[PDB]
Amino acid sequence: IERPEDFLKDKENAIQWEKKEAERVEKNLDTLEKEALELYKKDSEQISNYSQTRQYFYDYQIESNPREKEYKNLRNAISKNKIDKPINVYYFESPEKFAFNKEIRTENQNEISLEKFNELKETIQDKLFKQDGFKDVSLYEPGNGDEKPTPLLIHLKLPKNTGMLPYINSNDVKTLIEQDYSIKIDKIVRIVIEGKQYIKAEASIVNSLDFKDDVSKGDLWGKENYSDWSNKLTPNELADVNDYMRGGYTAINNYLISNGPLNNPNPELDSKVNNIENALKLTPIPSNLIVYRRSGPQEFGLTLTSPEYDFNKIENIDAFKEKWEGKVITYPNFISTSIGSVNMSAFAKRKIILRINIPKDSPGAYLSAIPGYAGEYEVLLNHGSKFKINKVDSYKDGTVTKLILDATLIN
Ligand SMILES: NC(=O)C1=CN([C@@H]2O[C@H](COP(=O)(O)OP(=O)(O)OC[C@H]3O[C@@H](n4cnc5c(N)ncnc54)[C@H](OP(=O)(O)O)[C@@H]3O)[C@@H](O)[C@H]2O)C=CC1
Repeated sequence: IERPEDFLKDKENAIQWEKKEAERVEKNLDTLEKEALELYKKDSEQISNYSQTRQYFYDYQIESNPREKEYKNLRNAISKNKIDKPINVYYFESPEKFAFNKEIRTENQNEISLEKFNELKETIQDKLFKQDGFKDVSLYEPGNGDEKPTPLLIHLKLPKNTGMLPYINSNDVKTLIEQDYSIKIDKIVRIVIEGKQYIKAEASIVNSLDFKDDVSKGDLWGKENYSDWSNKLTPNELADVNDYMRGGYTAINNYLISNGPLNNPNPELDSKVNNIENALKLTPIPSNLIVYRRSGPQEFGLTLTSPEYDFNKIENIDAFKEKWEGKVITYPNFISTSIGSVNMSAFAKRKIILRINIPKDSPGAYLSAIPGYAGEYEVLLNHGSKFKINKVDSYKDGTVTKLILDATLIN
């Protein structure tokens, strides 16, 4: 191995090695992949932005989008070169990315008051932040002369077989990766560059299965882990689960939401909730997995008429963030989610997307593994589940702005 795991401050060696690696990897690229790279160096912004929200449209809108072809080829290009050993990378990020919607400091100021520091630390302490899309990173710590866009510097360790594309831009070398994981900030320290103070954050990666728009693959994973689930259930448990899916969900979830088990107990309904809950514990989720849910306004105390529901006006986004960002919401009812991220008719009008990170071994079941329910790619989560809303983002779907809530199931 002619390479360390981290070049640290050795800019000269990092560049010499990366320039060599760029020439080596270029030999494994197609005409189509090369072209995709050329489009990137021509307009990083557009491609990057597209790579972040691509999977939320209708399957057909994704397939026919002019940029989709570019995305796929550039993505293939990156996967072509999987590193044989771990490596650390560096890149500047905006504090808002981690729900810190205030400035750490200004360019004018050189120091960062302890007040800000501790506030950032408490904000991005122990939370999982999902990262998506293409990103340019550096193989050495930004020093003098280097571009320093923000006061927040991230130091990330990329696992062994992570895709990485080193390439020569104009005269210098750059590195391209595609984020497809969640980040964790293990530690932050104050450092000084060119006489100015910056925050360096030590980050770690946490992997999760996220099928995004590839529902076929998701369904395959679901069938393989839950095709025999029904056989593990007692006759009474299967009966209640079938009852639920067949239409019983209405009475049951209304009973739960109106808090009937304490305000108007119904033994026959309590029995069903119990059996379904037990059914969801027979085969806990086999690994970290991301699921999606398009929520109606009522789930967040709103109505299709509420003025706060119009996210086209930023004041309303700021209001929504102030109320929910960093908070935890509880669902008394069982919550159905999809392993797929794509939009579906009947959900076209919903403007809130709940992107949930479910920990390995959490209760839950892929209901769509039961014949007769193919088309929903449904993962049902247990009633009373709690979700911590880490970060709130937005994107435009046509003329309507929608929100994506990066959340994590906690229990
Ligand atoms: N939602 C999804 O993304 C997915 C839906 N499905 C399937 O779609 C079909 C129906 O879906 P959908 O209508 O979303 O189902 P839900 O049964 O979850 O929604 C019923 C309605 O009740 C409201 N509601 C749900 N949970 C709460 C809560 N905790 N607090 C207050 N109100 C709540 C919503 O109000 P609202 O309209 O008024 O504001 C929603 O319109 C089912 O067969 C389901 O299995 C499958 C996978 C995913």
